[PDB]
Amino acid sequence: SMAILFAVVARGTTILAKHAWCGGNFLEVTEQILAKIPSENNKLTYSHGNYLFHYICQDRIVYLCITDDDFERSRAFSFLNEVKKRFQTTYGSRAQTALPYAMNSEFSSVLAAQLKHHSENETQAQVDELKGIMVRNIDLVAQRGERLELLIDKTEN
Amino acid sequence: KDYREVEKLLRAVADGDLEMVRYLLEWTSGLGVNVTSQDGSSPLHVAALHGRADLIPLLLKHGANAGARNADQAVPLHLACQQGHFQVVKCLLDSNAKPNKKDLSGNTPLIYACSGGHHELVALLLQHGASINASNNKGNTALHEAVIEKHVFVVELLLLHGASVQVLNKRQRTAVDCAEQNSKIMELLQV
Repeated sequence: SMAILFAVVARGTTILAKHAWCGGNFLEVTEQILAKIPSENNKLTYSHGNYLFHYICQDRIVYLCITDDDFERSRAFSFLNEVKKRFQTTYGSRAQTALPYAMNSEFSSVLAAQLKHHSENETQAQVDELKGIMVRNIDLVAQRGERLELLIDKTEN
Repeated sequence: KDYREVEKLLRAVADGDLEMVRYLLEWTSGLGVNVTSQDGSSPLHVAALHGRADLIPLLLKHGANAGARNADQAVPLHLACQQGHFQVVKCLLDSNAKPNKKDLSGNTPLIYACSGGHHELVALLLQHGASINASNNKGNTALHEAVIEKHVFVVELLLLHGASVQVLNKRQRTAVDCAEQNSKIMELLQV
């Protein structure tokens, strides 16, 4: 059971690449997360049920992941900074105008390799990252108007 | 029996995660600054253990208890001393944490720091009033332990600060008859 469940790279509400390792309503949740993210540089964690959602937005690109609530934020943010560094190096400014999923056939496997790596088990850089990354609650809406929960199935894929 | 929330909190403390601690405790579900894991580990213990000096003032600001005893009757000073965390020790000593507290093995903060070779803690503790000659349940002193474990710089510092060399541990040995024959340590124990 890898504790990092899902990850994406997005600009605005447009997802450029994604990867999940099991089944769940990740895109439904993720799309409602994206629409709340200011396009100015920022970092944030939302706590929701037994999960946490984390991203970094930088130079308009959002690097986001969803994890169990017992994976340390340091480990999460390091995952994201690593994904980002690769994304930035490989695609540069292309990401500014890319269409939906344009990076997905190339990068989702990079996302998969890093998610695996970072999910399998220190430095001070990594814990000081966390300084001023607030933790917040998030209002998410289900189909019939009630509170939407992230509902996954670890049995899958 | 549900420690799952407590564990959330202590994992955040342990990771040095101030904004998480803040969210989970609701600063500026029954969690509090002094709750315990099953162990007796309070946040302050965990913070000390992992050397999270930036958390400590805040925990103490919200009422963490620096004399809280875990299941070893260890206080957070013990752990910070076991691990050699200068700023944590400093911060706690400056918030009036008491340096002469013994845990169930009869050990003290000074003895753990010396045992562990953390010389950068010795003077600091002595300044705040650690008894240089207190002994643990084996009858060992900070100096006994430094010698057994061969921490030369610690030995130096304890002798400099006047630590007795005549204390007999429970097997009738003294710092001296615990050193190597011809150790640099041995030389030191003569002057």
